[PDB]
Amino acid sequence: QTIYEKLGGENAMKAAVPLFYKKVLADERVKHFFKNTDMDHQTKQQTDFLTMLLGGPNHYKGKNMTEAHKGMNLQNLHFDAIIENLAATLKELGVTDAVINEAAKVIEHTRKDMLGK
Ligand code: HEM
Repeated sequence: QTIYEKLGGENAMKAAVPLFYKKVLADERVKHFFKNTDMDHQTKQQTDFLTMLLGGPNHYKGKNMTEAHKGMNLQNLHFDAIIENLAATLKELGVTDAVINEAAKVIEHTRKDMLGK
């Protein structure tokens, strides 16, 4: 009963993160930020990161959220787009509103670490 397990665990996270990128990469608000990103690497990192954040195993070895988005000067509308695409991804995969809201509430604390950096 971590949020990770409530979402369905490792197989669920492995399905969720590439679907979240399919949506982010179609979203006019954000898709261009990933123009030059190795998407295989990014999907691995973000899988490790959300797995750690939502109380699964902690194997995340990448940058902190300020370092990861340094120099992007990201704006509030970009963060809303990301959270909205993650919520729609979890909804499409059959997660209840309550469990999505629990997830979003944890992720929301990162917003001040990545905006405007
Ligand atoms: C606010 C809008 C966001 C945008 C536009 C964005 C975009 C990006 C981009 C383009 C990179 C790759 C940088 C590179 O290839 O050099 C990246 C790295 C990453 N972002 Fe975001 N991101 C955003 C929000 C988030 C959120 C909400 C999270 C999770 C809470 C997150 C987690 C990560 C992680 C784990 C990395 C990888 C760091 C590493 O490779 O060491 N990002 N982000």
